Amino acid sequence: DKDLLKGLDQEQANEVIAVLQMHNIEANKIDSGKLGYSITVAEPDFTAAVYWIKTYQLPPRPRVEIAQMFPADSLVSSPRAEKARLYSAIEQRLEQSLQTMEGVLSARVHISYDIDAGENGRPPKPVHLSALAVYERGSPLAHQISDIKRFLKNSFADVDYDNISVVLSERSDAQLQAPGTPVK
Amino acid sequence: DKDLLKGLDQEQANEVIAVLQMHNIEANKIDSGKLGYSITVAEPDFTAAVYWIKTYQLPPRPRVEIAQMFPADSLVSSPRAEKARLYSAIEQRLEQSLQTMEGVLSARVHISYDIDAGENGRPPKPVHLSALAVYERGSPLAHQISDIKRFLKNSFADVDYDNISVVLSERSDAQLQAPGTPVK
Amino acid sequence: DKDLLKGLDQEQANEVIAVLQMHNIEANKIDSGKLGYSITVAEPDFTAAVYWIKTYQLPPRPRVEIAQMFPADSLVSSPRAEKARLYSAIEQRLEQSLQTMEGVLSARVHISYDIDAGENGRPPKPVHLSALAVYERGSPLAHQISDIKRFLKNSFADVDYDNISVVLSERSDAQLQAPGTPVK
Amino acid sequence: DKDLLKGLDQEQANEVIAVLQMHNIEANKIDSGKLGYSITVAEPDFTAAVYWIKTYQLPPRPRVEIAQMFPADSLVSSPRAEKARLYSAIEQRLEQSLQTMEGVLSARVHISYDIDAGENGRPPKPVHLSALAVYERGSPLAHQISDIKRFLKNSFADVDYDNISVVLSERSDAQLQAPGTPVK
Amino acid sequence: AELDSLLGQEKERFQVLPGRDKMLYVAAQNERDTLWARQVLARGDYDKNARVINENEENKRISIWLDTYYPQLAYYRIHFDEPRKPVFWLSRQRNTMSKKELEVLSQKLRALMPYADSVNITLMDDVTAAGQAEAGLKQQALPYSRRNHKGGVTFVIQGALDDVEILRARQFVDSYYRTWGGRYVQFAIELKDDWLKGRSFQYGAEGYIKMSPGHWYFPSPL
Amino acid sequence: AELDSLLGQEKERFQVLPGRDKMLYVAAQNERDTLWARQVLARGDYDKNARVINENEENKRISIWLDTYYPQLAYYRIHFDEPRKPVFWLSRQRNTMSKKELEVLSQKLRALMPYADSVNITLMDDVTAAGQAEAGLKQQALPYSRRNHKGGVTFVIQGALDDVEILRARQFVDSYYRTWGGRYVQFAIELKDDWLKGRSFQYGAEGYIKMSPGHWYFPSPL
Amino acid sequence: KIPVTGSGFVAKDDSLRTFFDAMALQLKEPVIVSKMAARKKITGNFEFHDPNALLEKLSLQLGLIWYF
Amino acid sequence: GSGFVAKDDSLRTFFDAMALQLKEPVIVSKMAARKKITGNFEFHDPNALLEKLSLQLGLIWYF
Amino acid sequence: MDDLVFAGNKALYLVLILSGWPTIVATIIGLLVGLFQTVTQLQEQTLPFGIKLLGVCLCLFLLSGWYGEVLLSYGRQVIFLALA
Repeated sequence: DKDLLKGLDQEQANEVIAVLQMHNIEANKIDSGKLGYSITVAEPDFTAAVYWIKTYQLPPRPRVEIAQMFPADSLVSSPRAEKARLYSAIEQRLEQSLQTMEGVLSARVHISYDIDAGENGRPPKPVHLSALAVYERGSPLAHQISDIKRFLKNSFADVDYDNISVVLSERSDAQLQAPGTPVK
Repeated sequence: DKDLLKGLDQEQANEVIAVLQMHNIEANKIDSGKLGYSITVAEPDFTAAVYWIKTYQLPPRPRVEIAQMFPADSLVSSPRAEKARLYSAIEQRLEQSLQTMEGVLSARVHISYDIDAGENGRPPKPVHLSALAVYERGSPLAHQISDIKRFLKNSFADVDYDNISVVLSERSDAQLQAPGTPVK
Repeated sequence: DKDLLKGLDQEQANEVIAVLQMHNIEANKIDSGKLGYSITVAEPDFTAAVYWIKTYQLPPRPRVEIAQMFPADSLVSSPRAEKARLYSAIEQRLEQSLQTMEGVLSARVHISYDIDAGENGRPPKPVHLSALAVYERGSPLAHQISDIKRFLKNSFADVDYDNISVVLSERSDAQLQAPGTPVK
Repeated sequence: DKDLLKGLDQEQANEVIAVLQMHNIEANKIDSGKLGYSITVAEPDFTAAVYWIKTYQLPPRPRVEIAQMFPADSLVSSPRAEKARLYSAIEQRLEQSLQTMEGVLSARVHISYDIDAGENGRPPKPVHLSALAVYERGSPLAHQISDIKRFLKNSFADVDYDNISVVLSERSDAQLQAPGTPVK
Repeated sequence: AELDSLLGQEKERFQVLPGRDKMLYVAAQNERDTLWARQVLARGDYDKNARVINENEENKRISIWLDTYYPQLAYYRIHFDEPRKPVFWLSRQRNTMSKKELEVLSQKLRALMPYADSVNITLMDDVTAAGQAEAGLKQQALPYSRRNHKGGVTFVIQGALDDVEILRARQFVDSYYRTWGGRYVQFAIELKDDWLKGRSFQYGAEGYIKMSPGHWYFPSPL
Repeated sequence: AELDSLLGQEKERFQVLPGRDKMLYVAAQNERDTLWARQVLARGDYDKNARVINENEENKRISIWLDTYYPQLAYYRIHFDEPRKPVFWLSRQRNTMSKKELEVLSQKLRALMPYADSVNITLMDDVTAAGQAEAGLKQQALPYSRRNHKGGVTFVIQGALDDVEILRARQFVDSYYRTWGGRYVQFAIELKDDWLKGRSFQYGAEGYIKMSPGHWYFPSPL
Repeated sequence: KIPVTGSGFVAKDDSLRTFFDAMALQLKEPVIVSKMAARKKITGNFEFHDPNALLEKLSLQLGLIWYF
Repeated sequence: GSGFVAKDDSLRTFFDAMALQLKEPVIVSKMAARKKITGNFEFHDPNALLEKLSLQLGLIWYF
Repeated sequence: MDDLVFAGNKALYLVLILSGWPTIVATIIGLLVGLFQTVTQLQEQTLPFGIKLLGVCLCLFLLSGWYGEVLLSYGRQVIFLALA
């Protein structure tokens, strides 16, 4: 009943619980009001749980977006801080536009940033895109790489089919059964 | 009865319920007044619901629009901010005018953002569109793609019939029966 | 009787009920003063009503017009914002004039925004229109597509007959019978 | 006694009543003092009243004129705003004068908007007009299309008979009998 | 409570057939009315076992069985204008089955649908199926291109079509697919712009494209 | 409590089969009803032993077993339209097994599936499986490029296809893999940027000569 | 890394001076292209197996005169 | 068979396409290279097409 | 001539907001030196000139980068409309 993490977040504690339940140890989410959450495991299951905290880098950091480092409420807005705030909202809207396809659970899109072509007389370079995806199993995951490339091809000015890269995979096996209490 | 999420919005809570009922587990929605909602499930259906929270990336984020990164409260407005606030309103009016067709349940339209032509000495490039749609089943969804292209062709200045890409699918099987309470 | 939506608007609550009554479940609208309406369904229809909320993306958002992004209450306005408010007032006026024809129930008109024509020495481009319509059944709607094209042709400066695309469709079958209460 | 719309306006309730009474259901108009009017229907015709609200888009919204987008109480007034607040008054004065012909019940006229003709060194473009009308039945409505075109021909500088389009129609069958109370 | 009273007021848009395997089949007419009667059996206000049938779903259900136990079979559609005697349309110029084999096919297809009484198999001609498709495509004044090949024909409708020739072709293809099935003859409404948009070319067996007044290009013979 | 009452309301999407090894197998149809019937057996509201089977995954479990005890076997697919009696679609022109050892193969396949009663082995032809795949690929008006080799056919679909040709090719490959399985014939749909969809020519002194299919493609200036 | 099995010259926007230099091993004499005829360009896949007939066909299609 | 589809050419790129059917090279002068022509053309009798097109356009030729 | 007045009216809008924020910080601290002397008056008139100078040059330092961004953006827009 020795505690190991406290003051967590609502989105963090469900990830620490979902990782520990995969490795046959149970955890308990104890609310504390103003301070936060806490996670307590049993006494013989403390040695294994510290090793999976160290391995999985828990707790997870909050996810970083490029528009967070040039805030709109700041008193400065350079043209670099506008071309980097527009591109950071397009690759978030494309990722939310990718979760509504047939059989996709998660996706992540990266745009290549060019910022100083408009300052100088040289023309801008071509645009490169890259995307990851996680599909539900039972899907023939060799054939869905052309529907995403057709969707991403003309959502920009002029990209080719060789400057887009989609790397997708199927999800892991489901964890449906309960872990179990250590009999002592 | 162990809770797993709390402080949620109404629109997030209805989608968490509609996802957990897909996987044969029963959830309860508890209103807490000012503090929002909370989703509590039973005891044996906890080890599966914490797995589907991590898998489906729940709770869902609010959907992002491009017109949120350039608010109108700024005293000055660059032409890049004015042309991006205009394109981010055509991007929502076209998808609000696609749901009133025959058979469409949901849609999502994307316009290519060209920003540097209005300030440099360079001529503007062409404009590209890309749309997704979800149709009610029993539809000839190959013949229903040749009037969305006709609809999107002359809603802009000069697009071609190969600069528009439509990736549409049919809806899933309906979930009509109740989950079933966990007996023990 | 469990609730699924609250804090709504008078226009939104009359559309959630109309979606639910199409799929053979009965809802009850409850007024709550200044706190909006609320919609309650029975107990066994709860599993299906969340499925049609998730599918139809209910509640609907308020419809967006282009003149909302450029308010007239601002002090100084660019010509790029005045021409965009002019084309958005013409675009709503042609839509409100199309509903008074013979047999039209609803209509929606879109228009090309040539916003960077007067800034440089290039000539302004031709303009494009695109309209949708829903007709009352019992009409041979193949011959109704040329009167709207003749009406929209010389309502602008210089359009051609292949820069206008009309995609119209008959309405769905009527719903006149009661849903029916579940027995208990 | 179930309400479906409340807080309506005076000319809004005569539109909702005239739509519901066309489809054999009977409504009741109740005042509320400062809150405006309200419309209730009976119990066995509640499903049809919701269906004809959704189909016909009731309640109606105030008609849009171009002079509401360029108000007269502004401090500055560009020549584009002065040139469009003048087109928007002949646009709704020819509509007022078309109603005094022999047989016409309603009409709507649109004019092509030319703004950048006077700014630069190009000559002005030709003017294009379009009009709709609803005639009382029993009229030879094909011989009445050359009098609207003759009246519209020399109300501007120089238009041709190939730049004026009139699309008109006869009214529906007259509704005189009462709907009828639902017996049970 | 009877099932005829558990549905809506209009007792004509559905049809209840007492099955042979101690069940009760409800015959709807489309997909909007199919979910109207699936909500009744799924929310639980009926005691015995019942099933909902359609015409497209029941044609796709016993088409999986003819891809496993009777492969390389030539047929068109199963018509349910009276649900007690379905009509099976078999191809005449592409089969080699005798009278006994058509009887054992009717007796093995009768057991899949327990609500029916006797499936009636009739042999449709093959040249009339493409004659009604070409004479229907010529009445609407549509440009097309017929590609005859082995075991099916193909009509290709391409080019830059306007808004009236889309609507006049969408009303003919749905009325032909409804009565003949998409098994033998298939249409391809491929709407695209003019290929080689503004380029002058010299067509026929030795072809080139002029990308510019001073630029030649020699791809496949245009 | 019986097993067929712990499942959903409609007793038509599941089917309980008694096992020979004192178990009880539930035969679902797809992954959504498989996870529906596995949440029941995983939360633990049942006393005896039970299993969940599936058409897509118990063909893969039996093909892992088949390629360690019977290598160099030519087969296509196991079909489960009657789950108490499956059919094994064996090839004919690529294996040399007699009748007495086809009896041994059927007796060893029966012991792997304790829910079955008799596995029926039939010999499908190897030529019609590829002729159906080509007669259906020509009917959809698709550009393709056949690459025949010994012990396998492959179809390559390259080029800048549009949306209709992508949706028709994806619906044809998904409707073919369910019937035959990708053991003998394989498709290679990919998207490059060239307006000539796969085919390429060289030009000298006589006209055009069709080049051999290779991996390098000419990028299209257009 | 240069994959074609056979022989031939693939030209991508060559400017008729670097194009006829590639035909100067099959035509076994050096080629001299003038200055006004060095502004036209050509692209495609070519194959020289009788270049005296390929030059005769191409000088008529492009519009050229030559002398040996 | 053969033919040329002209879309806003300049009377020099048009007459070089006929320089294969005619077995001689064609030399178009400078003032006659300003007029333009467009439309589908077919070359099956080019000597009669040169005599008819040089009169409808206004041209003189010499072989 | 509609952009001829628009470029002029932008400048009269621009001197307003560019000058208001340094004037109000020369007026709030001038009110604050006068509010404090309701008790312990002890006034000499040349005392708060230095505090007024440190007030405006502090708010000029904090608002310096925004002053350069607005003056460069208005500089770029007027010569894009002049040349094009």
